[PDB]
Amino acid sequence: HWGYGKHNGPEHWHKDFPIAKGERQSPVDIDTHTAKYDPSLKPLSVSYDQATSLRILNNGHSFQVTFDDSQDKAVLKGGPLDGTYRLLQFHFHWGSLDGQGSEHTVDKKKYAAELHLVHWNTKYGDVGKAVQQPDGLAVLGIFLKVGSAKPGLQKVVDVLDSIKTEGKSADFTNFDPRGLLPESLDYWTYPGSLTTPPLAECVTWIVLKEPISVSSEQVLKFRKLNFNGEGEPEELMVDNWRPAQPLKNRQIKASFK
Ligand SMILES: [N]S(=O)(=O)[C]C1234B567B89%10B%11%12%13B85%14B%1158B%12%11%15B%139%12B%1061B%12%112C5%153B%14874
Ligand SMILES: [Zn+2]
Repeated sequence: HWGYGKHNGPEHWHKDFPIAKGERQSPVDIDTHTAKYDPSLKPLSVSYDQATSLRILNNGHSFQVTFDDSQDKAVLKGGPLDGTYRLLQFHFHWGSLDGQGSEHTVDKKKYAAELHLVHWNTKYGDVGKAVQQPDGLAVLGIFLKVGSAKPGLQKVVDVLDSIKTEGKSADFTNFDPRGLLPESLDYWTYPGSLTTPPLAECVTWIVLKEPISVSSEQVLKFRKLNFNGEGEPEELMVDNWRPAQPLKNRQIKASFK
């Protein structure tokens, strides 16, 4: 294999992963006028002070920064969630140009990119078990628009030349993901899925309303990555986003008025 191209992209994924046509697929369009403010939703608790980043990896579909998830060091709680969710990794989706790249949309607006911080529910013990449960994962989604640089992203940007092609990884210690967060933790939430194969319907989505700004130079560096492995014909890693999927009567809830 799956990818993002004509012959292996999102419109093909259902053949290997029939849940692609399921009842709670992601991403979705967030219709801001229809999302209901839910005064019972709690503030989101993001505790990243003790995060331990390990590696940065080009997996042929994105790049990811991986964390030590063997203890409760970087956890998401509160908001719509019951219990504690450990940060495993973050990665991005982005476009070939600034007018596309996000997976979620807001009133049909596409952002230039979308950051996903993937967490798993500690009551299932490991991520592989969590992916088999309807409340197994919590993904914090953050939109990126192009304007001013995000200083906390620069450390990531600057090592991407060392992981150009599928396969490649590098040490990436002491990275603080707090530097990627917007001011506000106001959010929308809904029950959904992974947005890449296996498309498992295991995710509570928490999508922040406030985008972060990144510079054109920062996103340009994303666009120099390659989908291909070294030695294979060069295919820029761009447009690695799944389009919005049918909502199927799910309710999107807002934490804010
Ligand atoms: N856009 S997404 O659904 O967060 C991608 C991932 B992260 B890892 B494993 B974890 B699960 B599979 B692998 B990357 B693909 C799915 B989730
Ligand atoms: Zn993702």
